[PDB]
Amino acid sequence: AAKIRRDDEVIVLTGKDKGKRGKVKNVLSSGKVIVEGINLVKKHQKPVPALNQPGGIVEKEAAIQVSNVAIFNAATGKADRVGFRFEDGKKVRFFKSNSETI
Amino acid sequence: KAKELREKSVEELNTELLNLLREQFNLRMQAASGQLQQSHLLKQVRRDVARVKTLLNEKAGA
Amino acid sequence: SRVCQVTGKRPVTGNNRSHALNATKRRFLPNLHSHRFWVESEKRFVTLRVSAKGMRVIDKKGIDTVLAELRARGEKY
Amino acid sequence: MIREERLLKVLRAPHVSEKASTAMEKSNTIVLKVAKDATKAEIKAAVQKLFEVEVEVVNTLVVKGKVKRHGQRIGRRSDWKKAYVTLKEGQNL
Amino acid sequence: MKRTFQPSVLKRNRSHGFRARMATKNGRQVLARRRAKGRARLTVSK
RNA sequence: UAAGGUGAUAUGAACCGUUAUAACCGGCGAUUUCCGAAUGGGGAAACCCAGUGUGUUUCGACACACUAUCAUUAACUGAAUCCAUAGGUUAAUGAGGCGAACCGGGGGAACUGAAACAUCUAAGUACCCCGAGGAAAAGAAAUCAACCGAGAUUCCCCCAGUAGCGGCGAGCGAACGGGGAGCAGCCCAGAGCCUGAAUCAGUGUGUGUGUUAGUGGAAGCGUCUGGAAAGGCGCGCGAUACAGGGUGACAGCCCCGUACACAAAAAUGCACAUGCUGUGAGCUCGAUGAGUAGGGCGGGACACGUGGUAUCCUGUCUGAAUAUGGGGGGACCAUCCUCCAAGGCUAAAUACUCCUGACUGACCGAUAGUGAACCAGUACCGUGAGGGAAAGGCGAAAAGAA
RNA sequence: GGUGUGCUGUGAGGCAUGCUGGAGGUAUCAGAAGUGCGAAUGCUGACAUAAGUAACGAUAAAGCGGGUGAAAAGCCCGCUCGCCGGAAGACCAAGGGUUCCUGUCCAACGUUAAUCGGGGCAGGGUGAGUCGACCCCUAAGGCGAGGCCGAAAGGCGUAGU
RNA sequence: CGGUGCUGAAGCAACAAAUGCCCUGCUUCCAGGAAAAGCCUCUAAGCAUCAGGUAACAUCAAAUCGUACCCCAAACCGACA
Ligand SMILES: [Mg+2]
Ligand SMILES: [Mg+2]
Ligand SMILES: [Mg+2]
Ligand SMILES: [Mg+2]
Ligand SMILES: [Mg+2]
Ligand SMILES: [Mg+2]
Ligand SMILES: [Mg+2]
Ligand SMILES: [Mg+2]
Ligand SMILES: [Mg+2]
Ligand SMILES: [Mg+2]
Ligand SMILES: [Mg+2]
Ligand SMILES: [Mg+2]
Ligand SMILES: [Mg+2]
Ligand SMILES: [Mg+2]
Ligand SMILES: [Mg+2]
Ligand SMILES: [Mg+2]
Ligand SMILES: [Mg+2]
Ligand SMILES: [Mg+2]
Ligand SMILES: [Mg+2]
Ligand SMILES: [Mg+2]
Ligand SMILES: [Mg+2]
Ligand SMILES: [Mg+2]
Ligand SMILES: [Mg+2]
Ligand SMILES: [Mg+2]
Ligand SMILES: [Mg+2]
Ligand SMILES: [Mg+2]
Ligand SMILES: [Mg+2]
Ligand SMILES: [Mg+2]
Ligand SMILES: [Mg+2]
Ligand SMILES: [Mg+2]
Ligand SMILES: [Mg+2]
Ligand SMILES: [Mg+2]
Ligand SMILES: [Mg+2]
Ligand SMILES: [Mg+2]
Ligand SMILES: [Mg+2]
Ligand SMILES: [Mg+2]
Ligand SMILES: [Mg+2]
Ligand SMILES: [Mg+2]
Repeated sequence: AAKIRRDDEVIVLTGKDKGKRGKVKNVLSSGKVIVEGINLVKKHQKPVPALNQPGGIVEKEAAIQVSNVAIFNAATGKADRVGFRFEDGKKVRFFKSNSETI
Repeated sequence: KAKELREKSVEELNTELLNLLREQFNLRMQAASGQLQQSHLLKQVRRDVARVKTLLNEKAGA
Repeated sequence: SRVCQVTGKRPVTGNNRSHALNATKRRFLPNLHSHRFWVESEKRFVTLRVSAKGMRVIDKKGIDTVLAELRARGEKY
Repeated sequence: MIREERLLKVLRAPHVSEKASTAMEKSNTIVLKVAKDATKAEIKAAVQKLFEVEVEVVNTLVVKGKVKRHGQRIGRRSDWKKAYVTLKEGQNL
Repeated sequence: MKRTFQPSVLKRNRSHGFRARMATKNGRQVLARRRAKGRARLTVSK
């Protein structure tokens, strides 16, 4: 019943990364997703003597609201909305624009 | 699990119950000594002990 | 307690009214007495704590009829 | 006897400490965390069966849990029973 | 000076303990009120 | 139902799962230590100590089950004392405790008002006690009426602050009758004939409709400002969906929903139908609630404070008639009218909300609103009953400062 | 909302605007009020004053050397001195409940400083046939099958416990 | 540098002496000084081969809970070291 799922190719609708595309790394329970290369932050990670891991300014992907991304319909090269229907006995997703099953 | 276990007799499950309990006891000693890296094994053996005792209590009634 | 075993009479509350009509709470106790009744059907004596009116009831309805109702109500004797 | 299913539950952990170590190498005594309701009879049978050694005598004591303070809230650790199990002279572990 | 509270856990339990409260109907109403209020400690105890 | 999961502070670790034995949600099961009515005995609640019977044996022991009281029924026993009875034992069934209000009953204040105060008021209130149910109680005329009639009970609006009661003070305060909500009538006190025929209950079955998880669910882009667009401007589209919430500022068309259309293996409510079991309908002829009605004395209840006081209840002492009879119509009598007490049962309209869901607010917005927006009946105070707080906001995102 | 300024009305007030603030506000005409505070020895919170004032809790008493340390009158070690010694020593019960021991830390707590502590954090520590409890037995007393009594609740009490 | 290890002489007599012990005694007085069990003994019912008792030896068992620390005290009762 989730429209945006892991490994989907989405395009960002709002924010500083508007218009950029990427793949959904993983979905968080709070209704946020992590899209690789999207919404990067510079975290000041401090060193830990356990593992002797040094500090440094690391760039990571920050979680983004799932309503701020839309699944990317490569057939039309635009964002699109997702619907649901049963093909044989299983629920599938399809693009709202051209009713093509994802 | 819980399906191969149902295909066993009452006396066979009792042997399987002791094996799990001995297995569970060994894990506690390893976990206490700090030699157990796979801590997830503790919950596993604890859950299937519950599965065995569930069937024994079921086969007792029928 | 002060309850007649035959009629069920029990203490009731009222007022003492003086001449100036001052009202103070009081009770009216029943005229209870322990009395041994000879039941001929059993050739035996049965003692009951009855009011004086209860004895009038017994000599009118008969002791056996009264004893039948006490069993019907569950009271022991 | 005592059922083995019961014996497989009374022993919890071997207590490790400085006093436990010297008791092992000076009096041939092991120190164990045992179940709260374990008796000296149960502890003796369990060690002789599970560790396959001969037990001389068992001494037990109940340890009272400390009252710690997590941040701003106060808590209390659980009480547990400690057993001093003396083995025969010619036994190892 | 000798103050008023001279503690003794035996007298404390015999006077305000749980079984003392459960003995009479008035003590049981005390427990009822404390359960209704939601007290964490009904009576004196360890 | 699903591609994500292993409750929260709260990361991490070790793992699980991804087309269906991950997880999650629901039905039904299983497990369910100890205390607590606590029920084997005891006890300073969460502990101590048993008894009996069994299954176990590695003779150290071990496992399980049972063992409270009272009530009713039954069986067997069984004194003084011949019979008997009391008593005793066993068995079966039931009960006990808790819970916010509402309900019936048993008891029942004072402050206060009267500008003091005793009758009176407050008030049959607060409170205590007992009992019960989803409601309870009441209820099928020994009722009213007025010479015309009505036709059980309960609740609402009138009647009416009237008639009355009242140190005739303070105050208390109807009924008749009318308009409404709701509407239902039956049984025993007894035989017979017919008979098991209406009816209800129990227990199945089937059908229908709920409830307990759910499924689908329309339609937008461009540009400007800006950290960010849902805003401005432009041009579109949906609407049985412009309830609402969220999303980096204010979104019908981003998300969750919403209108609408659907959905149950299993349990369960309600209806129906049907089966089983118990239950007995109909007719004729009889019967018609006695220490009762009434009375004396003392109280109480009726709006009615004993007054000229009817009516009702009864602690005490009495005591009828019994349908050729009896009750009532506000002292009482006569006449007339009307009803049939001393045996019961009975749905609805009414009262309430500890609790569950949905929705609403010219209700509050952190000294407010619950005492408690926060780990609050907590910290703290008290021997105890009991009392009882303070304390919300980084940011869009921790990007929480290497 | 806050904080200034200017203007304006007879007044309660109003308007405009700089700065702050960073998301709501609301004309007009009506409607409804938890509608206006300086007083109530008002209530709650905050902050003053006295004032860097009194006090630092027995007049048994300290001195020095060394150590540790960012820092030593107070800690550690040493040498003197002083005080208690029918206690200011040692040990139980009661009561408390981890205050015990080791490592570590010094914000707060300690009436000063603190490297120290009964303070914070972590770890450790309580071993019983003979000690105590439990157990057996009873005292005062409690409860109390039946029982007697009592409007109810309950009271008393036998066997017992 | 706190402590740890090893070794180890004499280890007697006299006198004094308790409010402690003998003493739950003795003496004396009036105000006349718990209970029950353990323990010893006696039989009834009953049991009489038995059972049971006494003695010896052997063997087994003795569970559970408390046990740190403070006590004219900075840890208990006094809001306080
Ligand atoms: Mg030993
Ligand atoms: Mg011990
Ligand atoms: Mg006392
Ligand atoms: Mg009991
Ligand atoms: Mg019990
Ligand atoms: Mg006889
Ligand atoms: Mg008065
Ligand atoms: Mg009066
Ligand atoms: Mg019910
Ligand atoms: Mg009724
Ligand atoms: Mg859906
Ligand atoms: Mg949609
Ligand atoms: Mg969005
Ligand atoms: Mg008249
Ligand atoms: Mg007529
Ligand atoms: Mg508040
Ligand atoms: Mg505020
Ligand atoms: Mg408050
Ligand atoms: Mg401004
Ligand atoms: Mg003010
Ligand atoms: Mg003023
Ligand atoms: Mg001041
Ligand atoms: Mg001065
Ligand atoms: Mg001065
Ligand atoms: Mg001074
Ligand atoms: Mg000082
Ligand atoms: Mg110095
Ligand atoms: Mg501490
Ligand atoms: Mg110390
Ligand atoms: Mg200081
Ligand atoms: Mg400390
Ligand atoms: Mg009794
Ligand atoms: Mg008694
Ligand atoms: Mg000790
Ligand atoms: Mg000690
Ligand atoms: Mg001491
Ligand atoms: Mg001392
Ligand atoms: Mg002192």
